[PDB]
Amino acid sequence: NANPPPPETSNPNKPKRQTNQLQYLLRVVLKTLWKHQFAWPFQQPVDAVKLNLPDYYKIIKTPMDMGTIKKRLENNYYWNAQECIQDFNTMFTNCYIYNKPGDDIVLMAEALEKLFLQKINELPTE
Ligand SMILES: COC(=O)c1cc2c(cc1CS(C)(=O)=O)-c1cn(C)c(=O)c3[nH]cc(c13)CN2c1ncc(F)cc1F
Repeated sequence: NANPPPPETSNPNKPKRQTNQLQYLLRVVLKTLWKHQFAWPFQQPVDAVKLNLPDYYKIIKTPMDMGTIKKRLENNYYWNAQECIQDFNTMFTNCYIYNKPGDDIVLMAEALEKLFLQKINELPTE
């Protein structure tokens, strides 16, 4: 009934590294998706209490959102770029799982995903 705590975003027990792919994911991918007209429902964890969706966290057990991804990138939480790409994919699929196909929120997620895929097809080498 209450919201769960947000996903973990910082872990000092994991080694950290800076790569051109991780820099691209924050400076280009996250920054461009954040400013998209349909980004607003995906910038923070789904607040099931404020939105009156009592079954959201009964259905969605692996929540993910762009605010959490931004924090993970800033905190060097990811070692590999694919970990970050899987978080974006988890965010889109959570929307497709919870909501009815053809719903406006699903159309918004589909548009963000299309832009995300355009950015991932241009990921820099190594
Ligand atoms: C202040 O922003 C909002 O009011 C808000 C509305 C909103 C969602 C998220 C937010 C952000 S939050 C921090 O409150 O969780 C939202 C997000 N996601 C990912 C979902 O799967 C949803 N299913 C139904 C809603 C959402 C309600 N709804 C929504 N429903 C239909 C839409 F077309 C667009 C939407 F944003």
